[PDB]
Amino acid sequence: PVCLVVAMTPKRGIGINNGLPWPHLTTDFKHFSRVTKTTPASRFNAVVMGRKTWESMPRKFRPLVDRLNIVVSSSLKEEDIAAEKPQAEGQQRVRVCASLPAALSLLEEEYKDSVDQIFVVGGAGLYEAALSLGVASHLYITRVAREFPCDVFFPAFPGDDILSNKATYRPIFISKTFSDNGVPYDFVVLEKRRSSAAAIAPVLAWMDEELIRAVPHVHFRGHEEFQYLDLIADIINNGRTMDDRTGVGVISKFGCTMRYSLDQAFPLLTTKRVFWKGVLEELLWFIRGDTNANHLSEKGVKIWDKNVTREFLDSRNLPHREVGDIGPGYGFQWRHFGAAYKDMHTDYTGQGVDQLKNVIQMLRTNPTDRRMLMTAWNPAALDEMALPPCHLLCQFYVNDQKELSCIMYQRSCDVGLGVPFNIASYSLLTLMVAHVCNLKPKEFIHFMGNTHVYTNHVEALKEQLRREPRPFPIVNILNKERIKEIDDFTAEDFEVVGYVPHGRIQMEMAV
Amino acid sequence: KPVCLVVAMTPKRGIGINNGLPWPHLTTDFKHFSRVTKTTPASRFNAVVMGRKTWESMPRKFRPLVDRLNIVVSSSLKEEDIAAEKPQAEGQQRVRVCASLPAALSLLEEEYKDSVDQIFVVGGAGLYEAALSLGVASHLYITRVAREFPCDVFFPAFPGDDILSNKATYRPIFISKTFSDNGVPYDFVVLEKRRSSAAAIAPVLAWMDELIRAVPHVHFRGHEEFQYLDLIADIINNGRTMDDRTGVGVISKFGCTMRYSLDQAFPLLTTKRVFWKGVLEELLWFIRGDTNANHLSEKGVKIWDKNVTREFLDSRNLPHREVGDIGPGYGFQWRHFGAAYKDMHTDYTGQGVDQLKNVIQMLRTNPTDRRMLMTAWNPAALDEMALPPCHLLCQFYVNDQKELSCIMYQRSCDVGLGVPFNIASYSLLTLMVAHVCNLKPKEFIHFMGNTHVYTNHVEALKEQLRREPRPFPIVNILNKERIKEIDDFTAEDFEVVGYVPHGRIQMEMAV
Ligand SMILES: NC(=O)C1=CN([C@@H]2O[C@H](COP(=O)(O)OP(=O)(O)OC[C@H]3O[C@@H](n4cnc5c(N)ncnc54)[C@H](OP(=O)(O)O)[C@@H]3O)[C@@H](O)[C@H]2O)C=CC1
Ligand SMILES: NC(=O)C1=CN([C@@H]2O[C@H](COP(=O)(O)OP(=O)(O)OC[C@H]3O[C@@H](n4cnc5c(N)ncnc54)[C@H](OP(=O)(O)O)[C@@H]3O)[C@@H](O)[C@H]2O)C=CC1
Ligand SMILES: C#CCN(Cc1ccc2[nH]c(N)nc(=O)c2c1)c1ccc(C(=O)N[C@@H](CCC(=O)O)C(=O)O)cc1
Ligand SMILES: C#CCN(Cc1ccc2[nH]c(N)nc(=O)c2c1)c1ccc(C(=O)N[C@@H](CCC(=O)O)C(=O)O)cc1
Ligand SMILES: O=c1ccn([C@H]2C[C@H](O)[C@@H](COP(=O)(O)O)O2)c(=O)[nH]1
Ligand SMILES: O=c1ccn([C@H]2C[C@H](O)[C@@H](COP(=O)(O)O)O2)c(=O)[nH]1
Ligand SMILES: CCc1nc(N)nc(N)c1-c1ccc(Cl)cc1
Ligand SMILES: CCc1nc(N)nc(N)c1-c1ccc(Cl)cc1
Repeated sequence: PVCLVVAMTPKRGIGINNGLPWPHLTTDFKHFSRVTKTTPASRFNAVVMGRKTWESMPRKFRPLVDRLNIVVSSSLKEEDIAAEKPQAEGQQRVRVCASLPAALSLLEEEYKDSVDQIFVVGGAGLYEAALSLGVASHLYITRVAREFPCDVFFPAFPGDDILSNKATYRPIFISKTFSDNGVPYDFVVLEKRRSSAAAIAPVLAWMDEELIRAVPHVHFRGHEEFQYLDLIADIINNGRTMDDRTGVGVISKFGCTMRYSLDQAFPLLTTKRVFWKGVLEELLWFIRGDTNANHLSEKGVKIWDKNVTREFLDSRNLPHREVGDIGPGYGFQWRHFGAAYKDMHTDYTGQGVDQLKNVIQMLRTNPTDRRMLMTAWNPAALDEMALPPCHLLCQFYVNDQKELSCIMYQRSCDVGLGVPFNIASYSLLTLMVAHVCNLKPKEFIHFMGNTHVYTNHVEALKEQLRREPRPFPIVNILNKERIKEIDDFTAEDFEVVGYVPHGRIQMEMAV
Repeated sequence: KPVCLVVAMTPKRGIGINNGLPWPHLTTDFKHFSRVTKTTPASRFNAVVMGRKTWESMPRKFRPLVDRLNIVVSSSLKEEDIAAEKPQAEGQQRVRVCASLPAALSLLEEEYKDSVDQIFVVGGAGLYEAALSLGVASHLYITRVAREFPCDVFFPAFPGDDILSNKATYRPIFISKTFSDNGVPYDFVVLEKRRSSAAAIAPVLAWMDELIRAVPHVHFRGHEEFQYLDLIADIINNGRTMDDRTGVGVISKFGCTMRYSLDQAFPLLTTKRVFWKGVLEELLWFIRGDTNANHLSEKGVKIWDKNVTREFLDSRNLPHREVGDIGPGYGFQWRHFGAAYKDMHTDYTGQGVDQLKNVIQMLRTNPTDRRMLMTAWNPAALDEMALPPCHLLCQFYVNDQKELSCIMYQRSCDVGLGVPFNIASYSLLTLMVAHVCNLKPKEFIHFMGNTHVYTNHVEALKEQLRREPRPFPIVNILNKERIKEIDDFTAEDFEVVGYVPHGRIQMEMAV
């Protein structure tokens, strides 16, 4: 019973020029060391590596301390390694075998009392052999989210859908996303499948007195996307069927919550492709205080079009509004709160309260202040808007370490469509604010009021819950030196790195 | 050998009056009793031991207790007196009579070994007194009836009866959430006499894996107050030390959530005495749109006085404000959002947005609407206020069963002083609205931004965490027929029932 341990690109790449394809990944190395070393006294673990993998290792690190090193080789000899460096006291000598079956034979013959676990450590020669013999019970795979130039690859395997889009290996463990040197990655483990409380017990039994799961097989759910996935499952299982303004049936819950880290990776949901071009353009649109939807529409972002049509503006009793005008919508209240609205063509400079500017100035001068808020909800202007703001409020917070966190409150949440878009939107805002204020992005916290999935999304979401999430990508602000104020950001100042989502799922917008 | 006591008790230890139960029927308690006394893992049954009067107080259709060996402690009653009282049913045990409790336990050893599993002392005072004297009681199943009733028979005094009211040991290991039947709140406690299937995943868990706890011995933490208590412990252990507007030190966290049920009982925190007169008078003050703090101060509610002094108004750069004038604060924005403020003496009827009326009218006509929000945050009027609103937004929600839920977002939360007050303040509003909209109150959900404990509260809070909570009280709206609109409520239309909190703890307000 052997296990495989690997770091791997989305296209199964593992090595180039007898070396690692990516810059150093410190956390992955700490992970490798820990898994391969840890034992419950009398026993040590066995690491089996190929010749080239042995050679790729720096001479300082080889042999891997506290582990029985085994090199599969025809050309190298046991003395070549013995003469490479003097053997340190209290360590087992490196054994060389012709093949992997021979390497396992040696473990049975000589070492059956000494070793607890066996690890195949690389490279492509040993992984392929181990997969051929079917001796692999588990696969410890570090999923490098970025693609790098490679000449050596891990062989394709039934269940390699965890890496990219296309006896079996099913994920049983998925971690949160880490990143080092601008390279996002996470850790998965795949399994070969094919009277202390006795007094309390009867009281609990009477009390309890009375279906849909996300990726049920995955037992450790470290990935932060599971929040969203369990949140879907939760509303489908425990929500209530309600009527709606849209006329479409809704299954709803009230007062749900999610929070996402921004220090390592970006919470751009991987279980379905997120229209990032849309989130970026809408946020930049918001920041300008622009209320003209045709500016978004001309850029290929048609997210507001169905709610600024002649027919919708008239159902909203605003026949004087031009097609496209969202009225005093989100952006207008951010930059000109309480200002008298005319149309989308009017210059509103200096008018109203510039909430965004006040939030930033307070962050840069007095970050312990507890009044760092930005609201889009204006009861006086609600009837003039094409649609009342969903995401209506956000608060900022700075800790000891100059780390910035953002809460956002949403009155109404379309889980299937709007939420993944809203997560990414305010998470992006946090990065942008964090940079302009000289702060580290830490956390985005999502507070939700009426949390609902539309009936016509249910089947499509059930499909989405069979999908095990991929590592979160990294969003980089480019041209950091040029950007000094929040208005300095443009569409091209952003780069989404290592985003490998599952395919797009069609979900109609409830008009 | 060891026995378990099962009781339903008044705060003053009362268990009975006129050879009967002091309170109206509590179905859930009667269920609890039935299940704990009956449940067994085949061949065995449990034994219930009672006094002569406890047997007599019991209805005839219920005695003997089915599927349980009944033992009566008596000197006058004989075994044939009971047998002639009712024909023994097939399968059931014959009721035994013993001259004492030690004689009862001796019979359980002599004739009923291999027959009985668990022994339960079931009353009354005579038997409870003896079982505590002998020291054979390993566990006490106590149903804490929060309401005081006329009683002539009492449960004996015991070390650790501090769980009932204010003043070898019996410490709580289980505290449930508050239930209520027939307007009588109660909960359940259990005391204790003290004086490679998944293992191939654990190594990766090991390296990813990592001081103050409230009532740590209590293992089952059903009581919803534990939310508040664990939130205190969480801030102290994991929070970050920041500076603050007031100058007083602060330990803080960001993005905290609590929720409290409103259907059974009221979340008026029991682990310290909450100034309820203050929560009621301030809320009615809000409802009136009153900005004059002297109207609260005349009634003995001085919660606002330290922020309306000549000194604080001037430090806010408001020299023209009369002493008491909070400016356009919560009350004002609720009933007159956007209205141009003059002073506290001006009549603003018909001016600005009446958010409260809009919320109620929407609830009564279109409850599936997702825009039922009320906000106090008005960035245009913030500088004119004496203090920017802490609790700045609340949203309402109605479901299938005409049940009302309410979320309140609070930008800044003084956990020691303000939080308990705010929980009661909006939970009371939810009651008030629910009645006026013909809806059942369901849940209050607390969303918290900058959640902090002041450094001069830390010692007093550590003391508070040693206290286990008491059952929640019921808040009754009196004169229901008279009250039809939200403005109809008065200070006299409310009744707190069964409130038994711990002693007040002095906590200075950071000015
Ligand atoms: N990211 C990751 O997880 C890891 C990546 N790597 C990378 O992979 C590369 C090294 O792997 P790779 O190039 O495949 O070389 P290997 O480590 O597979 O070793 C190849 C040599 O070992 C012997 N050998 C290997 N497999 C067998 C077999 N089944 N039977 C008999 N002999 C065998 C052969 O010797 P002979 O020719 O004499 O028969 C062969 O020349 C490096 O670039 C390294 O950086 C390495 C480890 C982990
Ligand atoms: N809420 C609750 O948890 C419960 C409440 N109750 C209430 O309490 C009342 C009954 O309690 P209480 O008034 O104390 O009466 P008890 O049930 O304790 O019975 C008293 C009688 O039982 C016999 N007895 C009891 N203890 C002993 C002893 N140690 N040695 C010898 N004989 C004993 C004696 O009967 P004799 O004179 O025949 O020898 C005595 O007169 C009722 O009103 C009932 O409603 C009862 C049970 C549970
Ligand atoms: C939230 C938000 C911003 N908005 C604004 C907006 C306006 C009204 C709404 N109305 C309703 N009922 N649901 C919404 O999600 C919604 C969203 C969006 C609007 C549409 C799409 C959309 O058509 N779907 C995208 C998929 C993006 C994704 O997967 O998240 C598409 O492919 O076109 C996205 C965002
Ligand atoms: C929140 C709120 C309303 N308010 C208004 C108010 C105004 C400014 C504040 N400022 C700060 N820093 N903390 C607060 O809690 C606070 C509260 C209150 C103010 C004081 C007390 C108070 O002195 N404590 C009560 C005990 C009440 C309790 O048990 O919680 C007392 O007995 O005096 C209560 C409520
Ligand atoms: O950023 C947004 C904007 C809109 N919506 C969805 C949620 C609501 O279902 C709908 C707005 O309709 P009302 O909540 O106004 O009924 O749009 C979002 O989820 N996110
Ligand atoms: O209803 C209230 C009023 C005040 N505070 C507390 C929280 C803050 O610690 C303090 C106000 O300080 P700033 O947030 O304004 O700095 O008062 C509350 O918790 N609830
Ligand atoms: C530390 C990188 C690493 N990460 C993972 N997840 N698996 C591995 N097998 C390795 C590895 C690294 C160097 C060598 Cl020489 C062999 C294997
Ligand atoms: C069901 C009320 C009840 N609740 C609790 N928690 N304990 C009890 N011992 C009883 C009880 C009730 C009736 C009799 Cl006759 C004896 C005991």
